[PDB]
Amino acid sequence: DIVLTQSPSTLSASVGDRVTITCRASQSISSWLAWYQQKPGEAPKLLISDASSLESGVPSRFSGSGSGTEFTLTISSLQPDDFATYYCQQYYSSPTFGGGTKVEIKRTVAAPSVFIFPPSDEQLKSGTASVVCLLNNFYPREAKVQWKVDNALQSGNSQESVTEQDSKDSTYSLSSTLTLSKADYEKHKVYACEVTHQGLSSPVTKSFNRG
Amino acid sequence: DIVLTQSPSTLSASVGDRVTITCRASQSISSWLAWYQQKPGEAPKLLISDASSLESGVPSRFSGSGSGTEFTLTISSLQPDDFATYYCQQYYSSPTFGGGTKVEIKRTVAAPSVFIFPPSDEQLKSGTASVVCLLNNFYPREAKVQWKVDNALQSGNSQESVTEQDSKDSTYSLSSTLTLSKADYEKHKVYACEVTHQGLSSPVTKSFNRGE
Amino acid sequence: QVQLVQSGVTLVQPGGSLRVSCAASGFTFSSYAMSWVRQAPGKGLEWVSAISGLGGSTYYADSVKGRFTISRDNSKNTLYLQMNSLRAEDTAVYYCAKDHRVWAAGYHFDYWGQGALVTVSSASTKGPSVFPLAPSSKSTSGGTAALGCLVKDYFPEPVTVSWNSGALTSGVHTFPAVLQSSGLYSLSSVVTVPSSSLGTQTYICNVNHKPSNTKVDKKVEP
Amino acid sequence: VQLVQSGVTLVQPGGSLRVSCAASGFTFSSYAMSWVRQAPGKGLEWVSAISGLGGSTYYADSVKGRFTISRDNSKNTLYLQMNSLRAEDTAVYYCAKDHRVWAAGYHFDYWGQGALVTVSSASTKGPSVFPLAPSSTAALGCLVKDYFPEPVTVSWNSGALTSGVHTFPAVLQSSGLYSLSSVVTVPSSSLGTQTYICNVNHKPSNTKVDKKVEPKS
Repeated sequence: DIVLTQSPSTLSASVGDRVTITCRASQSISSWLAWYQQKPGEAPKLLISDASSLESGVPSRFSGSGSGTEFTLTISSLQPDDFATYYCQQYYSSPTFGGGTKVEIKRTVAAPSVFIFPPSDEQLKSGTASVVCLLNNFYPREAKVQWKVDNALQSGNSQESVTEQDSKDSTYSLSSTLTLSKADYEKHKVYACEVTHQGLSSPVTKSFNRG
Repeated sequence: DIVLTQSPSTLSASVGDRVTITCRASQSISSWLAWYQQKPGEAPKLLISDASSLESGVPSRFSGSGSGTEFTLTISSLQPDDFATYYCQQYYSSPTFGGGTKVEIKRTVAAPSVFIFPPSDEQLKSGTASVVCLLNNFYPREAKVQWKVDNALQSGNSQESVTEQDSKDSTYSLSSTLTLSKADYEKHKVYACEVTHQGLSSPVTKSFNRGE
Repeated sequence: QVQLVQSGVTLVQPGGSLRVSCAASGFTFSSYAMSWVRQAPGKGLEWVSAISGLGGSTYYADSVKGRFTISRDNSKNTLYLQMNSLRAEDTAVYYCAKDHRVWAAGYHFDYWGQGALVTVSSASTKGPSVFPLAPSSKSTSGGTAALGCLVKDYFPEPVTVSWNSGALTSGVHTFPAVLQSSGLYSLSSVVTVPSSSLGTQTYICNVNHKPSNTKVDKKVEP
Repeated sequence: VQLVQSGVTLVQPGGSLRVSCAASGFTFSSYAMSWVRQAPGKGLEWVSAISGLGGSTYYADSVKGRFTISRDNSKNTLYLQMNSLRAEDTAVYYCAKDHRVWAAGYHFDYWGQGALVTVSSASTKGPSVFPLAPSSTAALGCLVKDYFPEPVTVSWNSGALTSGVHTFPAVLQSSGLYSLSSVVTVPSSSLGTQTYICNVNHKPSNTKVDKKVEPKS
């Protein structure tokens, strides 16, 4: 069937910036295509139809063009209401939605605050151990964090979650949870969390000793 | 037993910059500690002993300090010969080496060149398919590359490699290889490679259609 | 005037049967052609099935074709999606929509329903375990000491967490829940406050879990 | 005051191999020697130690079972007899001498160049050369697949194109078969008028194949 692809997954931008997204598909769907807008937790809203005709009630700043395989959505002036995840739908052969293009606000570059927290004592009684690494107040959202236990990399046992930008600081915050059995924990004495981000030239590591 | 840890694994620095690496042991090993130097493909070289006494034939700029649990290696001025991997060793217990701190000169930001190649036909004749995604001429060194097949992430089937910094341009190069069976390749039509790097404001993706 | 009112909330078991009711009002029903679209959590939208202005021709996706059924009533102005033999892959937010321009001719969609969540986890609902995050150093090496609260082994979503009965609104970060191998959700919430304030103030997080009806407050101490 | 390890060595699983570290230019028996191994892309690891006199031998927990260290002060030579080899034991082995302490401690100032030991146990086979065609400045390449063992030397037009050339490090596959990739970047116009041929020289397999690169549709 037909599956489209989008070049920017997360596109950093600011207010009043000219923004262009490319939604190029595999096959030729001709002039029949549509672009949508989905805010988080909100139902998707139709942005544009046939890639040429604008749906009514949509602000005039939005425009779209391209023919055949190549398509481009262009905004001359960016606005606060215009920030949402963006998908493009083709109905020509098989209908499907892309990965989506989320747009954000990158105004400065900041260094992540790093805090490492040991497993609590009440949890130790359960037989399950969780170590928590906190990164606070850092944009851009992109970052890379590695887990090192007694100088050993751990893959597959780490889980991560990201909050949305707080409107106040416009900074993302990330949490990493490492879950392992109690025994594996008492065998290893030293636990370390490594943080690699744009704000810091040198990747900063926060570690602790057992007990 | 006892294992020590290093704070900077990769430290971005420049010539003549004051550099400090911090190595803290789990237990208190007092004053018995050593620091080493290893250049690529070269044998490990002794930097400092007992954390206070310097070896003969060694440049005077390097110094070390700290007692008990805490230790610090400080270089007042960095030199072209200082870009190599550095480890810390404690003789109190089990001979043990740190993760190491690699020194690099990628002060400059470069945009990665992205080129995506489909598997060759002879390889298809072999019954094995390999798609190659190329990142060229980029520092800083940090990067993240994800494989997307028909808007679907692929994990575990990717292998990656990074070249060393070139002396002339000071740029690192990275390659990612996705290997799949003939059937698994032919079932899925579109193959895409997503590149995430600092140089680019928007993470750039290059893709191709099978048999195109 | 077009309004679509979806089913509020739903939960199922493995291979279970469930009906989704999507009410439509404020506009001609039989006139347009309707369709359902599901969004898996943290995933792009996925087209499921569609039904015609008469209801004579139905269309389904390859993955959903076996055990799913879409249907419509021109009289009660109601769209029903009957789903049988459910699996975890089908766990998603479902939306029923209407055609944008074409009159039962094309697959454009202008108005979507608020959405109905369907979860096929089939795990017993149990109270969350609350584990405090001890402050790291008493010394303010970061300008602000950080402390937190960890919720583990709770099911199902959601869980709401407010500090000091809402007294601490600022500098609070509530991270999204994560799926574990055990299939039981876990969430983490943190706060950063000045170190001097550590001795004089007490920080308690109020964990509210509706299904197991478990509400426990846990103070953070080193 | 120089040490000389074994040049090159190759083995099989559970196999036996001797690494000989020659010592010269300074007094031997006076000091205590030790072995230290370095796995590719990994930190150093302490293997075995022997007292300067030779009365006391010391081994690591992982290696104590299957390794044996021995010395002759007369020949000024250190032998590491390695038995029951495993894939984890594949490494470059260095033999060192003491920095300050005299047969009392395990400091190291002067290191040997290293002796390569490989326990991969794969049949030596010729590399498969697969060309990578240009799109549409443009990039083109060559892929070496399922080759064993190291090394593989890569040259363009028998080395005519030295500039703008990148040879990536070898990678281990699950099959235990190495694979390597080499690329070059040249202007878009020069691609048609010039022919680019990659030379892969593999000595153990005696495989020398030259593969031309063409962008065809």
